[PDB]
Amino acid sequence: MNTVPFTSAPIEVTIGIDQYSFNVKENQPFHGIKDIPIGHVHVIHFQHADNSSMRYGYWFDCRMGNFYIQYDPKDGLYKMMEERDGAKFENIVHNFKERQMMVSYPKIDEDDTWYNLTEFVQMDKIRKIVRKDENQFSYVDSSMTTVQENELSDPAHSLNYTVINFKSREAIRPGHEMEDFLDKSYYLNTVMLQGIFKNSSNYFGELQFAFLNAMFFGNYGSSLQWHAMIELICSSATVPKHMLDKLDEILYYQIKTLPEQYSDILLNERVWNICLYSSFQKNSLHNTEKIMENKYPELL
Amino acid sequence: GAMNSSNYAELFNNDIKLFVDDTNVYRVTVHKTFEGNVATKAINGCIFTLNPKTGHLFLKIIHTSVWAGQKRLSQLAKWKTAEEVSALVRSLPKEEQPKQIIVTRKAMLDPLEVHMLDFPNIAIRPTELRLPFSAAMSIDKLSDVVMKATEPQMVLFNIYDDWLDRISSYTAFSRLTLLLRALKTNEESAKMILLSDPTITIKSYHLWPSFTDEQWITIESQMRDLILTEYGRKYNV
Ligand SMILES: CCOC(=O)/C(C#N)=C1/CCCCCN1
Repeated sequence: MNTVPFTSAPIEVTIGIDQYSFNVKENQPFHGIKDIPIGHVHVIHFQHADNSSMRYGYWFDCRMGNFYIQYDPKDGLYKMMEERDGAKFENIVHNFKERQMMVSYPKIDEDDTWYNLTEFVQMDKIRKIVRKDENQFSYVDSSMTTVQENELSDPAHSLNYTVINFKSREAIRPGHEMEDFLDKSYYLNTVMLQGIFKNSSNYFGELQFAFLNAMFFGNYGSSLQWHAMIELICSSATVPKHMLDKLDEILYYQIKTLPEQYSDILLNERVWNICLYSSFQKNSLHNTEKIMENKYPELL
Repeated sequence: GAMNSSNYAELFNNDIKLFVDDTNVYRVTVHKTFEGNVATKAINGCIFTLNPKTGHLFLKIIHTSVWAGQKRLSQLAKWKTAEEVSALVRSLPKEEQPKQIIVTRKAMLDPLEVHMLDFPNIAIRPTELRLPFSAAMSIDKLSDVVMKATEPQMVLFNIYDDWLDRISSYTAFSRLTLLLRALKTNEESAKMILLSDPTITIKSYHLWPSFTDEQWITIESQMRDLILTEYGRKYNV
């Protein structure tokens, strides 16, 4: 069980920790988050009371260092930092726990939600999508655009997701135009899986990360990426059976966790109706289809 | 984007462009089987690819053999069309390649866009104009070459005959669109109009009769009358 201590909470802010969130009042005696489960990536995210513009946050893994939050009054945000003095850090944390100035990461023992949303997400892969190498954690916010978005403007602050484009020479073999456009198996299995991702775990990890950035920060290009990666599997006639079965589980927990009131902007009607009802895999996503129909029948 | 009434001038500018019509690519006759079921028999078709400024028609004949053993023929026809248009472009010298290809039906956009990925600088565009190019098989000499073909074949025509010696391309395309709209609405009457006068002939190297300018005005008026008529006959007005 690890800890992310806070120097202080100078401004009123809703703090998120994974799928949990709580309100901290301006100058309330809040000194961070304890009992964070080890073995998973986490995200700690922020929305200022006074400017709901820019949700922002940090992906991190407590196995990779000791991290804390400190408000910067110049740049105007809560910043994650690393404390390299291990003894100074344990001593800080222990004083804050003794005086009980920390919230407890509030995981119910029955609850596998976070594991199920982050099964294939690895910090090392996140750090290749979010390029800021001097730090072991990664900043994301609502406004960051994706590399593909910039092609259609700051490269250092981009999300470098894998470019998927169904009408591209990468996706379409000369002489197999119709075949490859209607059945994307070649593009999924040879180009993407074997050539770029190497295995379906990396594929699913990026897919899961895209969804989480879309959900927690309303990052529009992440949502585009998540839907593209779903659609590429569903538009492929030939998909490993274990991938299909795992995709069904992945999406099921994603749809389960989405806020009900956000379904209108985080869910692309065209992609979902095609995946569940028209595509090759229309009959292969039983759990996802059943929750989608019982929770968002409007979209469909 | 799309091509509508606001930009007639762009059709006749000096940027090479082609209209592509796929409506006669996959043609069938529907009939009863001995068992009383229904079956189709395909007949030869054509891709109608037209430079509206020069009148050059690239008539790609689709021989029925191309459909043998194939499934989902109406979807395949759009991709076959795309493939043959892309092959045509690659066969033209760079300075003759089109800068835009306008498809007369939106279902062709994706097939053509995918076949032309090698040509990122050629714009693939839809149109809102209701062009009557499906009636191209009402032009006797075009119908004749398609039906007689025994193999795939490309045949080059000028759909305006010699008209550009005397009129502009905006007027030639307007006359062609008018003759074709009339042939599409009532082929018999349209054809009677064009041929009632035995003394006005079709030169061997032409598609349409050799009308003088005065006679074209009379002809063009008569086709309007026909289109307007049929439109009443149809709605009762
Ligand atoms: C049926 C007769 O149609 C036309 O004469 C016509 C059309 N559609 C146009 C628009 C295209 C460009 C030239 C202007 N004349």
